Amino acid sequence: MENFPTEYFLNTTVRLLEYIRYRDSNYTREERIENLHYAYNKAAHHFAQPRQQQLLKVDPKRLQASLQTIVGMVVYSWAKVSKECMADLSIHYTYTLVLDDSKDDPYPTMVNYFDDLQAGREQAHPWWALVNEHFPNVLRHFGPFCSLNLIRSTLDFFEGCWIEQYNFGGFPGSHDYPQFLRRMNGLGHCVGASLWPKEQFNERSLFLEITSAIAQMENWMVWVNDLMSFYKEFDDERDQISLVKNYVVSDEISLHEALEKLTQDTLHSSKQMVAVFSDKDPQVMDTIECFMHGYVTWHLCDRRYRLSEIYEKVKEEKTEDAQKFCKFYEQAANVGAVSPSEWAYPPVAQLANV
Amino acid sequence: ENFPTEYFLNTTVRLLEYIRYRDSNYTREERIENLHYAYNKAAHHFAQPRQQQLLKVDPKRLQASLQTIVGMVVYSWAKVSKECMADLSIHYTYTLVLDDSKDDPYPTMVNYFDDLQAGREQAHPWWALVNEHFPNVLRHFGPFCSLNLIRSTLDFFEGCWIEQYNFGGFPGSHDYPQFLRRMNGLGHCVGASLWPKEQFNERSLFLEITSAIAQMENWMVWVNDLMSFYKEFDDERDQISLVKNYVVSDEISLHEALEKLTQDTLHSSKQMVAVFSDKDPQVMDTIECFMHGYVTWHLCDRRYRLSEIYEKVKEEKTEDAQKFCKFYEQAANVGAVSPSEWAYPPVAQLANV
Ligand SMILES: [Mg+2]
Ligand SMILES: [Mg+2]
Ligand SMILES: [Mg+2]
Repeated sequence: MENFPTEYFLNTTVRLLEYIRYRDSNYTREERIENLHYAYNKAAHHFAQPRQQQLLKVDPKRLQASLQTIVGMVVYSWAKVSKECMADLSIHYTYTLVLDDSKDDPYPTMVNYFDDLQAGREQAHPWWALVNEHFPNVLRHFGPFCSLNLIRSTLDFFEGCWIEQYNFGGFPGSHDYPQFLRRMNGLGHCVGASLWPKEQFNERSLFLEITSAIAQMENWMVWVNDLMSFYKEFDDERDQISLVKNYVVSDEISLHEALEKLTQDTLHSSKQMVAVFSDKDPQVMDTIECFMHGYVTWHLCDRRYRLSEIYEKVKEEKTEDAQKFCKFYEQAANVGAVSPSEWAYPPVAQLANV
Repeated sequence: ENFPTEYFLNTTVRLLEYIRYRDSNYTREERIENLHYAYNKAAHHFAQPRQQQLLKVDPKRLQASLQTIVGMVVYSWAKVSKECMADLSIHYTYTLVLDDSKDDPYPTMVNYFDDLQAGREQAHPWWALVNEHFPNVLRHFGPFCSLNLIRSTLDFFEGCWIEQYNFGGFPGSHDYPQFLRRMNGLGHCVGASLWPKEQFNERSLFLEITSAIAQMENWMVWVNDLMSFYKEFDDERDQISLVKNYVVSDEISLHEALEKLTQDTLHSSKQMVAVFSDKDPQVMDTIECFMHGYVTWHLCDRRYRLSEIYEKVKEEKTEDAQKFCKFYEQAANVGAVSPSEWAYPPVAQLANV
């Protein structure tokens, strides 16, 4: 496995896109830009505040980059939620993304977690201090059940980052470890339940569909990301513990086999995703369908994933896949390719300095 | 419907035989010592007026649950201190009192986070009691393990909420069954509560502890799904079970579901030993003891009425009814203990006083 399985990749991707029913939609480039800037502007103002500036140890250049990656992700996948919602979620998911920048052992700051929590004293760990303080702005858009899911998944996430600080791919033969870990820092339930604002949905009325959405969406969302970010992560010696890389270490199988395990779960996930929801409430299947499409557009458009390289390579090849891929790609670009100068400004730093 | 008394025998035999069920840790004297210590502390706790007032539970059931839990803890957390067994017994008794309950959480969970962040007592009486008591359990652990207990308990509360809808998942929702089982499984709570900071160093054994939690989560729940593949059947409140949901969600026969479970269970057991054998001795010990005690407890405890089986095939000359009874015996040798020896006085009696 010296070269990238380009062939195999293009195929799986095209399949994924077909299974999910990837296709044109109602978001218009004008609307995308409207939201991108709204969400970005609110967040940027937030992170530019002195208190946030002070407690969130992050290289500005990176905070800037992360915020933009997150706004884009939210605005493109949470298509049916309100602008405020996109903004508030953008702030939350930007906090979670930023946490992977800390080597700082949580232990000492997590020693009085529960006692402080129960007492109502600000957490020792600055991340929690900021996140928990801001949480209400996200939580207000949801009902009690969904809120609990966001709260849990975020706590889960904090631990997942803790575990990852050990750059540990699992003991050989620890088959349960890889997914255990992936699920932990996957924020699956956060994503899954944040898709159902109480302004547009009734938690109690759609409890079974929402729950089922969360349950299924958790895996789809994470595996689609593991697959998409598999091209950028291929020749990157820095990223040592990914789901695929851990399957290799824990299950004791080849990278190809692991990559195989992933695609099968991903494709199967996609199939059942559509199967279960097609005939369900229209408004639900819509949010679901839009999340998947936007989530894939976002992966395809954001440079972070360097997929444009996969495109420029097979750009001409006359294979069904290669052509099926290139078509889909252009699809995304027509609505997903947007210069940051159109929405992401001014820079967070600039707002912070003022 | 008809209970797979035949199939039930089958699987049970396979596992018991593979994992090699053999509880030889602990002496009956020691078991009774702990049983009564744990029971006594808990019983005094639940008998308190405040607990008596906020925890809506039929006394007869609270009494039964407490005993089921003390036994579970004392028999599986063999290497933890007496206090630890007790405090854990109180925590897991709170969770059990919930596990078999009815009451929409929604209204009381409406200000969960705001109250939490403010430090105001939760609206839901269960949280009000549990969160108040939590420190007694959490003191026995380090920060990492504590986080795992806190998370898994929160997860559990949601799991019970979901179960109140008696929903086995939409047909074709393959991910739903395990999603749910994991939620109300308390896997991480169990898994991390096995490593008291008095006997272990969270930082020194982080990788082993984490791996233990990761693997133990599934073993623990699947072993219970298999063992209780009897008392949860006909039962109404336990209608939506992992196996029963596999049937509804994966659209397969009860046999296929049951077959799937054993495959996971056996494979889990396999890798459990594989990964840990050559690891720190003290770790493999806690792990090995939990598994054995956890199985001893299942064969012996009432709640799982596996008795109405030793005596329903104590005549059937099959090998499934003679492999089942070969163990069911071997177990009650050290695990069969009359409650009159440890569980007294009754919680109610302590409460009335
Ligand atoms: Mg349960
Ligand atoms: Mg069960
Ligand atoms: Mg139960």
